[PDB]
Amino acid sequence: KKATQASQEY
Amino acid sequence: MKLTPELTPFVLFTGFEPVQVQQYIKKLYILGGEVAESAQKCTHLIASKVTRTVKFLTAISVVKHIVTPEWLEECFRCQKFIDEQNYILRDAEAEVLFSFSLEESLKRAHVSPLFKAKYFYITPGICPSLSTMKAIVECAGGKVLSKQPSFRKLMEHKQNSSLSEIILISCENDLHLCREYFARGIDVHNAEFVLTGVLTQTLDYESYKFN
Repeated sequence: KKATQASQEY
Repeated sequence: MKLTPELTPFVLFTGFEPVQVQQYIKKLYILGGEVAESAQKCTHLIASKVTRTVKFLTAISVVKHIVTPEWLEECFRCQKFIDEQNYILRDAEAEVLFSFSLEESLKRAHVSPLFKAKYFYITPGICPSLSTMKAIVECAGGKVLSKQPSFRKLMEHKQNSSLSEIILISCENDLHLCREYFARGIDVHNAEFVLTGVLTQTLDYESYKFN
């Protein structure tokens, strides 16, 4: 996936 | 636009596009609020849903309020910080999904840190990262043991009321590290003991155990 700034959910 | 420290909201945002956040921040500062330096110094977490980000999972153990961004928009509209009640985050779907009430979680957090007097050893291959687990454990009052505890250490913690409980956390990729522990009858839990534990502010020694 393209890199993004979005905060990852776990 | 300039308030006393105990009247100043310290806000964290989670789950928003960078441009939205920029705009929320401008509004926040005009009102005399500030962006929190860290979860531990945060009074308000702004979130439009229950979202298992590092911010949410550290903040939940320390913040006074979890509110929707609509709170901040109304505050800015009125040019003052209004009461939080009508803007409390209520995510019916997440609450059913994880069998909890977010309101109940905040109440328990305020009474007592979920991981008060608990030490965790977490194997290095854990996901999310060790650093993330650690920040989540610590905001909840626990400590993370940097060294893998010996059988002797484990027994001695259990035999002394004056010593903290030890909890072991691992993942599929690292279970080979725990083989001798299982043979000894030691419990090891998966990351959800922490992740879901903190979200719902419960200790669950049965749902996440590898045994």
